[PDB]
Amino acid sequence: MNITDIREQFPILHQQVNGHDLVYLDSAATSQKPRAVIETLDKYYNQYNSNVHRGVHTLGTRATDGYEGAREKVRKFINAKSMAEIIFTKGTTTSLNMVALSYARANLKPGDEVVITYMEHHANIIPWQQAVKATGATLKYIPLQEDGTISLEDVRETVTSNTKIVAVSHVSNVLGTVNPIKEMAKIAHDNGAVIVVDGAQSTPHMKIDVQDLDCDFFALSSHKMCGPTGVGVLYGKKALLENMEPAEFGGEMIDFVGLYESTWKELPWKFEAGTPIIAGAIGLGAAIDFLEEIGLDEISRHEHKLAAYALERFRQLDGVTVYGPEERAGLVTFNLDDVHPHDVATVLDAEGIAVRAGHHCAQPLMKWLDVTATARASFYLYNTEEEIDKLVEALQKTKEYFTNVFVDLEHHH
Amino acid sequence: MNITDIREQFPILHQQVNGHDLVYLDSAATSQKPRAVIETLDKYYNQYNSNVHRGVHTLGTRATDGYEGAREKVRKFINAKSMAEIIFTKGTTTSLNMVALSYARANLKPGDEVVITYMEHHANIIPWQQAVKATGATLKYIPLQEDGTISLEDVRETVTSNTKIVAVSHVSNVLGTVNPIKEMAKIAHDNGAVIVVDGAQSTPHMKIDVQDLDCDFFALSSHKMCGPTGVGVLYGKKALLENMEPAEFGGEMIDFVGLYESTWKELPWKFEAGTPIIAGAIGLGAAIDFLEEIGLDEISRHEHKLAAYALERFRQLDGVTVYGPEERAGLVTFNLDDVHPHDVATVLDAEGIAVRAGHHCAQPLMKWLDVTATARASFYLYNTEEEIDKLVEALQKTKEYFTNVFVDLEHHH
Ligand SMILES: Cc1ncc(COP(=O)(O)O)c([C@H]2N[C@@H](C(=O)O)CS2)c1O
Ligand SMILES: Cc1ncc(COP(=O)(O)O)c([C@H]2N[C@@H](C(=O)O)CS2)c1O
Repeated sequence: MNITDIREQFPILHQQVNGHDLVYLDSAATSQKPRAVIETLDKYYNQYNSNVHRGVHTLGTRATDGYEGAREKVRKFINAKSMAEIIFTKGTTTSLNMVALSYARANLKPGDEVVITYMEHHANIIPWQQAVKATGATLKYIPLQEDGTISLEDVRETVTSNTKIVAVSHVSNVLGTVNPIKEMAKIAHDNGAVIVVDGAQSTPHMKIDVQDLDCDFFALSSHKMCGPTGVGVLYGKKALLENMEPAEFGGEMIDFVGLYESTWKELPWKFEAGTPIIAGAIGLGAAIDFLEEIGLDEISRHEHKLAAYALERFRQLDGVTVYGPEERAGLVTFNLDDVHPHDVATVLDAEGIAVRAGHHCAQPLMKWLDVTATARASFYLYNTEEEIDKLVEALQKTKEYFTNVFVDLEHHH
Repeated sequence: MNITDIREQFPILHQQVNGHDLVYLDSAATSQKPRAVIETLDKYYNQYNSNVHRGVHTLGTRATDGYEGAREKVRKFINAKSMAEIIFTKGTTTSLNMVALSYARANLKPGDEVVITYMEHHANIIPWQQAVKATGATLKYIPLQEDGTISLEDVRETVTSNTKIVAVSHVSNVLGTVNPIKEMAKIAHDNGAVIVVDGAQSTPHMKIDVQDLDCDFFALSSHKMCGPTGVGVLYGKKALLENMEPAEFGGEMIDFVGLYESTWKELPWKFEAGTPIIAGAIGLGAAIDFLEEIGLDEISRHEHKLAAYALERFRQLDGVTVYGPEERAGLVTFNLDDVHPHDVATVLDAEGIAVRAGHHCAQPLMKWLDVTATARASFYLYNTEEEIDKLVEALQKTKEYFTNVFVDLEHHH
């Protein structure tokens, strides 16, 4: 895996911000795209765009083969058994809402539980809050250990035979924790529950095998894995999708439409109402071809290296706290002792460095961490150790800068 | 309006299919894109892609300004009063389902009516079928006159003081009828109802002014108006959106998230859950800039010319029936007397000509027309009279070809 050659493929990395080379360390907010993906969208709109399915003309057939071809690339990429289990959506958030609408609201009754965890992103909290309110069921939280991991004993304790759904992040977008999904799916199933896995932050960065995980549903976003924005996937075991009703209705997802009643198409098209995200899904297929050619295991190994290097270099800084476990995905969320993380992010952008500040859509987690906000540097296959040196040098300079503003503000007062 | 110069801007038009120049006459299934739109997506992914809102770094701010800037272009384009009334969705079909979920299901009770029409597309039928079934309300249909238009007396008759929602197409994707939306909105409102307008086929082709129409909601698709796929808009009057709950839940559309309860952001972001369709919405803004520079009124006048020319030349063909009224948008749906429309479409694609065959997602309408399927040629700003001559010449050749296959099949038997 050669990082110079990989970087050459991402035009956006080769520019300056505020007079400094860009150092983009915000791929957990979104990833950048290689020329293979952007040129795939260009070739689609330059050469073969047309609406898909019922192909009667040559560009229609080409577009259709492109769109359904990308469906097959996705199925192979996550090791699903069938294309019928691969639904294109506009993103992880929509995929999780479809499960909460079409599965949870159809299957929960008073006394049923949905169990989630304190580290979940909002997209894997609010749909359940709403679905339990709608059905009179109960929402429960699995507690965290003090390093921000989950113990399977806590899982066993929290999940009961009234639990119908466990929903849990594969990888935390804040802590970098990789959760024990395969063993949690066993506990869910032993209790008569399904497990819903939020794979938004795992799928770009590590190999996903839904047969090995034995997850009932798995949601992911293209924009985080070198693909176009506005596109996602919901995977669900075929036997569960077959018994779920559509979450929206329209053209393309019907078989017969009468004045008052309609019947639906087979899977996966039952869940794809209206003209689909044709260019975006084909560009997500090109992203997958791109990542597979590099190797997901090579990408994970590179990120392990960057994360171990980052945590070590963060520990060399005084006055900095890093949240979450030592063993982790390719991101670091942190605070400088005396500086608001928004000011940290603002100053780092003056040195060309892009990180994020805020709650990262995990308010209950920030509460658990006893903070109101954090800063986050997150990595991907185009980032390097030198970029991490630049970050840790700028955090040092940031600390000195703010301690000097303060020291000299109180020689004023 | 110079059609040579406009055609020069659409790379996809300049190729051959089956050894003939392409003649694309299927823009009602989807439109082709000018270089200004494709190069807008390229510049986004080559230069300033980043996740949007809470901008702390320079590419983030640029992406955010791009995305919210396109929101303002849309508001101005349909003459909405406020950006709070412009919601980005993945397409017309999703926009209409959001109204059926968040407005209709919250506001219908037994004895309430939703009134639609026999010419509606499935996307403006099935969400209502489902919403009335969910609430025990009643669905009614406004009848059509024999030329496929709607009479306002029929509207007055069908809409009553129990009607809460009238939902109706601005322009029919099959008949080419332009419905009297402004006068229908008066009748809805006089009866205490809201009107939901499906503008998928009007917005690309004619000026839309939501203040003049006084529609309560209006839905449209980018892919039909020179923009990227996977993107749409729901407009709704601000006072109605303010009282509607979100149709999906997650990050970005909240203000506070506790363990069990959450509060939502203000409009429009209350309705935009998760990372939005950032590239697609910015490319929809570039499509709008493109169409506005040509002039929507100039585009409508060009299509009036093409439609009047087409209907006249179709009447010169023997054995061909055209459905719908003389005064119409830029499309013609038709059947050849003795040939299935799928075979018509297949043969026309052998001569480079792209049209569609099927029910066009309007099964109740095909039933009303007493046919099982139709063929459809549909026009846009890059099509010419010469392309219409090619179509009518190929339909003539198609008729002779099939009458000769038949004549000589029965000199065999
Ligand atoms: C673990 C996890 N789950 C779900 C989501 C929502 O994904 P989206 O619907 O693509 O915005 C995310 C998103 N979080 C945002 C972030 O971490 O900055 C951008 S992707 C995520 O990280
Ligand atoms: C009048 C009318 N209303 C709603 C839709 C659905 O729009 P989409 O959600 O972009 O597929 C359509 C779609 N009909 C398809 C067609 O006519 O071929 C492609 S756009 C439409 O024409």
